[PDB]
Amino acid sequence: ELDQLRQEAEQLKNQIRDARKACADATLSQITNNIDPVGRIQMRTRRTLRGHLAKIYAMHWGTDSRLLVSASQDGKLIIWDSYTTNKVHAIPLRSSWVMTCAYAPSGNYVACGGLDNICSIYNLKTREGNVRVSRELAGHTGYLSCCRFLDDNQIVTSSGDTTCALWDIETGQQTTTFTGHTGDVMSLSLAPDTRLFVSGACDASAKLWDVREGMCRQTFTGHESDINAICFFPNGNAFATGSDDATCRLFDLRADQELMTYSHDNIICGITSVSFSKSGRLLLAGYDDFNCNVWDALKADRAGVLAGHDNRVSCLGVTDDGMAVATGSWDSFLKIWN
Amino acid sequence: TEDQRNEEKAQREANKKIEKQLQKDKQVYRATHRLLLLGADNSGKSTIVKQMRILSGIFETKFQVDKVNFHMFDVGGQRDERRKWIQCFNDVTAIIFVVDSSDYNRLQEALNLFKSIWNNRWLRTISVILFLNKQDLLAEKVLAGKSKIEDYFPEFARYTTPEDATPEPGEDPRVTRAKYFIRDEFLRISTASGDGRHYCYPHFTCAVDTENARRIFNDCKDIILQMNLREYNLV
Amino acid sequence: QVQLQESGGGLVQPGGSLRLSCAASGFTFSNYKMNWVRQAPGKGLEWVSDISQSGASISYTGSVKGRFTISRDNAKNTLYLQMNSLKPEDTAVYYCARCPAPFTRDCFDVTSTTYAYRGQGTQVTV
Amino acid sequence: GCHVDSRVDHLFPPSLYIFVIGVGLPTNCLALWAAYRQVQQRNELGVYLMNLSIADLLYICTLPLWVDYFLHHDNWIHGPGSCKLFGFIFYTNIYISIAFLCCISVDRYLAVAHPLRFARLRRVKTAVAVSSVVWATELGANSAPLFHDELFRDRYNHTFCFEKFPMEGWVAWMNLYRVFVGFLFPWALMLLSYRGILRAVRGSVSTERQEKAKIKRLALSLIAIVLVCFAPYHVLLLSRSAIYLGRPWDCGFEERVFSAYHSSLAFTSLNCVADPILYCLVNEGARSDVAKA
Amino acid sequence: TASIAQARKLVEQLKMEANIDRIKVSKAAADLMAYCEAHAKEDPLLTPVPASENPFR
Repeated sequence: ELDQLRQEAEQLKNQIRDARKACADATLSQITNNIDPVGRIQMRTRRTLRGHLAKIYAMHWGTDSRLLVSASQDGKLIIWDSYTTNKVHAIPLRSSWVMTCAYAPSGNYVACGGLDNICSIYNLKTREGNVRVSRELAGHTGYLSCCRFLDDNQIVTSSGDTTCALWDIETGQQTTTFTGHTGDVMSLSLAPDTRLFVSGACDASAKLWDVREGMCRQTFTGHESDINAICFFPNGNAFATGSDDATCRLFDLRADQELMTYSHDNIICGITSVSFSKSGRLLLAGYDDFNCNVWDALKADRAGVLAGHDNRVSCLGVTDDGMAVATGSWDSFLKIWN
Repeated sequence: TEDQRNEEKAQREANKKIEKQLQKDKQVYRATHRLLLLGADNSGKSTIVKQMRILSGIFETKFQVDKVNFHMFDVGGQRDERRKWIQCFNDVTAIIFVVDSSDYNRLQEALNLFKSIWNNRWLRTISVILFLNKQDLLAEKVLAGKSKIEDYFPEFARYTTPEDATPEPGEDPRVTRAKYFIRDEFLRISTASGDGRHYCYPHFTCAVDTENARRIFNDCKDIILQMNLREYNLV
Repeated sequence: QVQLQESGGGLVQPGGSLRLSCAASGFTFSNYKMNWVRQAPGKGLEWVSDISQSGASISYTGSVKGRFTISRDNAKNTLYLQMNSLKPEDTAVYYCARCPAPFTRDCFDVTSTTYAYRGQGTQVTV
Repeated sequence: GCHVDSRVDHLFPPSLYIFVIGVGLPTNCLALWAAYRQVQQRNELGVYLMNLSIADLLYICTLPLWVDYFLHHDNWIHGPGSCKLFGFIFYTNIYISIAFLCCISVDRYLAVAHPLRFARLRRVKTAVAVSSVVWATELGANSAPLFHDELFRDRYNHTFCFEKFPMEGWVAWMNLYRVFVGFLFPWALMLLSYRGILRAVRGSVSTERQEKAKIKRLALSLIAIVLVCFAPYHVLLLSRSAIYLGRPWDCGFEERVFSAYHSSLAFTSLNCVADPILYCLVNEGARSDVAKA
Repeated sequence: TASIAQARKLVEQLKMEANIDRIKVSKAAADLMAYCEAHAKEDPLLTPVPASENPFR
């Protein structure tokens, strides 16, 4: 019966391929062929933040466009003030192999995690006046790749054991678990309404999940190597993916098909971080050749280059009002561009 | 305005306190050496770690030689795939690679792992300290027969022992021949690439060796010496 | 979608010959190093041979050093394994394996319990 | 007594000083810039190098007036305070340069011979403290003619500025001190430091033969060029002072050695050109650094 | 049998994703372009801003 199951799977894959071929009416380039080019985009460094001792692995903006969180492999978590470059807090971590960090929308809690397979939560508004550990979430069998906040009481986690999870912070238990990937999940991004979320794995695939029911609705393919960056379009009906084959792609959700690809001949190194802008017209992506590129999503022609970092770029971030772009690289420096 | 300055003064004093603490932390952080331990299940990498220790998933070890502190890590709470979490250890002083020499059918896997580590994009500037374990088992294997290394490697029949060898006081020539043949196999691929950016240090060890800490100390001293030669324009 | 499909196989006797062909689809064929692996009953996966992007560098294991031959064809995106003088230690499932990253001289995971880019395999018996 | 020459040494020193001012200046500026970026890296060595350039810079800025001392070639029209300042700088800057070279040698020794020790002596703060101490000590020690005015009268100043044919009193003993403390001892420290560095390098197992040979050539050049450029002046000084203390009435000796003395004094001003090239330009990494500049 | 169960689950999931309603690419592309042009005025990174309002002077 196993051979029959394989034949049935192949036949249904053929039917799916025929359906996706039927859906593809016209190319994105043909529709976006007359719009004005963005032009030359030259940003300059406005603030340089120093104080970290080792390479920076992740960062996140607060929901005020003023406060920032940075994580480095030296084992420290620094909360800055971008306007005056004043360090607001410094937190020593128990484990120095930290791979992600997050900022709660309310602004009272901060989460972190890494190779220890544990998500740690710290409280910022303690009545005493000191940051302290509030709750540790455990249950993952692999390293944490990303973590995002839904409310003050719920969190979403993606691990290297090909699984994602939803946690209720108050009781510290898993409510739902999402499975189905073959390789390690590298990143995730929450929807604007916090009802769906997408995740890309090291099997050259991406999957869309519904938070409440806990099921996989759509899976997208097209890359030929590991996907190591993902985000969400401001509209909430598309997303962008970067892989190790040195090319970016844009995927939709109601068409269930790839839309656009960004590539160049001189680019051999892959992408590490991808972030959008407020309007949805600019795509910022950092590479391993020590700089970042600013692509125009609609035209798929490079419009800007950000240079100045002396090592591999690891993290990108954009404010909620689109007034600053923060880049963190392996040279222990955070740079703000406007 | 009064509130503005009344808050800026507090912000400045807090920043000064944090900066002082950060400098104090940097002083300690800059004087500690980090090492990453790699090997296979058959290889007794833990037992040497236990020996130096006596002398969450991630095993941690701290030891001290000549008032210099060394920190060793062991990642074992993950899956077989390791092409993503190994990029974290790119600023490590040196990688301690443990190899099983007694088993022949597992030697090709160790050679392939060593070759993959050698040619990595993010591991081209990190030296590797090679520990060939299980010398007694290899000696018992070759001496008693019933197992021919020629079957696994047909280049063992046209191999002659190099002259610049230092056999132990009491030892059969065949044992020395095979033992140095394994090291020659591992060192053949270590010299094809690498423009003097890293070097492989080979050593022979057993299950009762109590001298690995000094070996690592000397190798780290040589690595730091090379880095200082490059840094101080002495080349 | 990445696809690597084996072919060939059959029943032979000690001292026979049979060529194995792997077809590929879904990626550029010349940027990736390729390997041959086999899995025989009672043990785990093992490595056999590898070939580079162009066709110059070639490596075997000792147990098959003087017997088998590898080849690759970029025009037809095919991987060939010539196999002769068989001995009762070759019955296994044969997977052709891709290197995860392009334009690199090394890659880590080719022989793992679960690997993304592999083939179903073919069974050959002596 | 005898009538020795006074103004017959006016052929080589002017052209030689013209060569030094033409060449050693821009290279010193580039070396200063390179050292500044090196200390921007948080590297102590650049600090020392930086100071060295400044010292040499001063000497070069003092050079042109002395070429007027061989244009008017008499009467020193400019003034006495001109001597008390510029002659001080002219006969002092070489010892500052030697001290900074010795500091560089010791710092290099501390980083190759003992790579995991003395972590408190290899910071910018200690470098700044040591450099300030060196500057202050040298100035205070050599400021003898600046303070008072009677002591300076033992250096002529009636005409031809800083010279003395009938040397008498204390100038001979200052010359002995300047030849046995200002030249040999720092040179001995330099030689010992590089001997240690070469011994450490020869024991390295990860260094190929070519690099070791190149290191040996560079070290030998560094230890030999200083001696070649400084030896004759000091040897003439010591010989003159010694046999003068033998027979003060004997005046023929000063007749035999006057031209050799001023030629050697012309020759000694080549370390100011030697140092920037051999400490910045030669090394390929630092040349790529200059390209980055 | 475990592989049989895995194949069964894969097949169920595959028919689950084989029935999702879909629309043509032109509609999605047009909607995305219209959204991009709609919010163009409020993006400082795309449209420069006066130096008085920018907080990073």
